[PDB]
Amino acid sequence: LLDLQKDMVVMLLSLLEGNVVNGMIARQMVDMLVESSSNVEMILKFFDMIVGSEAFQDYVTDPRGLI
Amino acid sequence: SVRALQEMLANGHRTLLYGHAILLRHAHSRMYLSCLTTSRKLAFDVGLQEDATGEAC
Repeated sequence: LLDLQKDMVVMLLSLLEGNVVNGMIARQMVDMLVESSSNVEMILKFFDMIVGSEAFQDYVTDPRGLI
Repeated sequence: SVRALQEMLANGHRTLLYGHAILLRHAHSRMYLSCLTTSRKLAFDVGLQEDATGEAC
C-alpha cells in the first residue's frame, strides 16, 4: 500500500512538471487537497514516525529496548 | 457511501457523490426526512422523523 501511496503522487508530480505559476492544472492539485483537507491531514501526520528514538533513552529498561 | 452508512448505524462540507446515501433534514421543524412506515396502495408514505437514527432517514 505504501508502495502504491508513492506511485499515486508520482503521477501527480509528473502531472506538475509543466506548470506555470497559477496553472489550471496546478491549483486543482491544491483544490483537491482542501476538499480532502481533513483527509489528507491524516496521511501526513502518519509521518510523525528512529524519530521517536530519543524518548526510549529517557526511560530505557534493558538496552535491547523494552518500555 | 452506502456501506459507509452501514457502520455508524452499527455503532467538512464534503461534496455529494452520486450513489452515496444522504441524510435529509428539514429547514423548520428540523426533523430528518424519512420513509414513514405507513400507507395510503402498497408503498409507504414519506414523511419527517424526529431522529437521525434508523436507516429510513
